[PDB]
Amino acid sequence: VDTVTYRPGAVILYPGKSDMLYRVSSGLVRVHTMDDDGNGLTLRYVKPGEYFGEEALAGVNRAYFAEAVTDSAIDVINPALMSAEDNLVVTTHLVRTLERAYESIYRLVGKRLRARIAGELLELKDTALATQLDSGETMIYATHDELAAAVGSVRETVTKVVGELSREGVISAGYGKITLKDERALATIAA
Amino acid sequence: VDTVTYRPGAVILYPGKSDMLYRVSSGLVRVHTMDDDGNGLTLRYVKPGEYFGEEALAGVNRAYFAEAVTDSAIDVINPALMSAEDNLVVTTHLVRTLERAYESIYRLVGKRLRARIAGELLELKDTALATQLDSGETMIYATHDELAAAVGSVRETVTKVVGELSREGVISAGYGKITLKDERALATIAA
Ligand SMILES: [K+]
Ligand SMILES: [K+]
Ligand SMILES: [K+]
Ligand SMILES: [K+]
Ligand SMILES: [K+]
Ligand SMILES: [K+]
Repeated sequence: VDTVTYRPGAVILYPGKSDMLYRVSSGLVRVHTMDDDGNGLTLRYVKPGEYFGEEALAGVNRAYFAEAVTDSAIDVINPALMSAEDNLVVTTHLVRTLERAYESIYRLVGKRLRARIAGELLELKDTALATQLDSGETMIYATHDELAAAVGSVRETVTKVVGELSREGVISAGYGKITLKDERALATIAA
Repeated sequence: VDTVTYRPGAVILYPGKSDMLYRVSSGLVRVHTMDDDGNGLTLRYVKPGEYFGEEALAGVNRAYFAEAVTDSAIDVINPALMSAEDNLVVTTHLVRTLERAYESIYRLVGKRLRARIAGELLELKDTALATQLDSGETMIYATHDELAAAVGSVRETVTKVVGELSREGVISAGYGKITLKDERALATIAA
């Protein structure tokens, strides 16, 4: 139906009653909440082609926020107007999204923070937060606070681990930027 | 289509290629995996009326196990044979299941173990693991190892917390059984 643009950091959906279905056409969206200390917790990143606000399909309310991470173009969809073919597409996306939620759970319980940090950097490599340097390396735009929210940690501990991974030579750390110097080694650490 | 019965502890689905869609008609199923130490991790309990094995809809493989917790009757469904009306039902269930996955994440990151244990007992109150004593209290059949897998902890720490909640007078602990003596107080602890 209609496409709306949002600037970085703008809220798309607040917790409350459901309404329409949304799809990322371009950019990057973050579904998140707050913990009991006010610290953020990212539930998932939503890449182009992926849907959010699906609670509209079930009429259930939404308990999360959705915000634009980068400049983003979002398509707004009416669930009733959708055709059966489109419904199959959304269903396929939901299955994949639930599979990613279960992987997030497994990793929260079963992986050390360095493994979670390494996996998250590789995930962000295929998003709008990533750019290719002249060296050919991938650089990710993320602060240590944004990483902490994505892996369920706190800034201070993420900073320590970024320091360790820099000393191991697998990343080069910057100011709100992290260059992936050895993506094979990152995959090994992440597993 | 067809309905199959499984005894307690029997494996319904192994990790591998997807096939059919499954629904619990009676009983209780557990979707789970193993961590890096061999310890179990429950992803969710599946109650009567709820679906599992949805990866069949998307043709993706399954990375989890599904097992019968109690004596259970499971309906096997062919995704292609399904009608559009049935597809809407499964889609609604998926949305709710994803909402429960996100709540699981939030609680793993943001809640202390006593809060997670208390919330889980109240969740199991409406399952086949629950029975009503003559006193009117609800009793749950669960070992401390089964609780640890449901809240992402280890047995030894769950045992300590069960001891604390017993001394606070909110449960009465038994051998593979826990009686909910004060469900209001449990809800307060869980929040
Ligand atoms: K750790
Ligand atoms: K930073
Ligand atoms: K390592
Ligand atoms: K704790
Ligand atoms: K026990
Ligand atoms: K408390």
